[PDB]
Amino acid sequence: SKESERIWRLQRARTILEFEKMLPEWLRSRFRMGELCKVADEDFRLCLRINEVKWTEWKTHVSFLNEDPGPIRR
Amino acid sequence: KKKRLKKRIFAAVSEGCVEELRELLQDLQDLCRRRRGLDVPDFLMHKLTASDTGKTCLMKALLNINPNTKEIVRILLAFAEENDILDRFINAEYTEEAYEGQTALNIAIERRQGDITAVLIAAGADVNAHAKGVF
Amino acid sequence: SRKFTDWAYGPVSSSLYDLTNVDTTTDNSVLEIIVYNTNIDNRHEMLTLEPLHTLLHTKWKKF
Repeated sequence: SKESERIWRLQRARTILEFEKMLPEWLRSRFRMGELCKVADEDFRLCLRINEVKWTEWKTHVSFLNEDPGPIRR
Repeated sequence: KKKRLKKRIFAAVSEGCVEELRELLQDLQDLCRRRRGLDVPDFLMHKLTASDTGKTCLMKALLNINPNTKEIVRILLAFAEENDILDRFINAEYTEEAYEGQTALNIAIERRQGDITAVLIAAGADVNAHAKGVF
Repeated sequence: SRKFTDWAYGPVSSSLYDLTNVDTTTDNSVLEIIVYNTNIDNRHEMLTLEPLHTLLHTKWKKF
């Protein structure tokens, strides 16, 4: 207890990649955001991921990527 | 010849801080005086603001910061004073109905830029702007 | 970098990990080798990490 939560999560992971190997389709289920730009003038590649973060240790956030949206523009 | 002055000022306020903007700042007075008595605040505001986003030439300087950005405002506030349209410009709310009503004041608080905040208040901005939207 | 900040708008940032060799879309990625490998006593702490955790949470979620 207080450690079975981690080791059972492995036993979940034993199945999830097994269903990945069981389905050799074209994978319409996308599970990533394709061709989103990281930073370049040419290289707009390396499909991506989105999560959320939280509070304190504020600072003046220099490096952004978009004009502060939450969802997609339009 | 459709000069890219709206495109040029946006790339200027990000990194080309002082000298490239002021060479563009002299260009805009040449482009407004030719009509010799037009609707003056209608034309100069449209050449500082995109149609869809409604973003000003101040707020694009306010999103990305730079350790020269105290200069980028005082040059831009003095130009809005020489055409006497600073008041409608400083209260130019975002009108793209995503996060509409978020003004040029509202960027200065959230970016924690305290020094250009009191500069932005000293021009007489509305401190009461309601911001509805997608959030 | 392998991490980017899209937008801040206060204390609510949005994460973005690179994910170019991490998910099972190519041959022998890290997720395939972190599950199908013995001889490591430290696997159950490894999947807590952020490009692995929420992604494996997402792939179980949708199908």
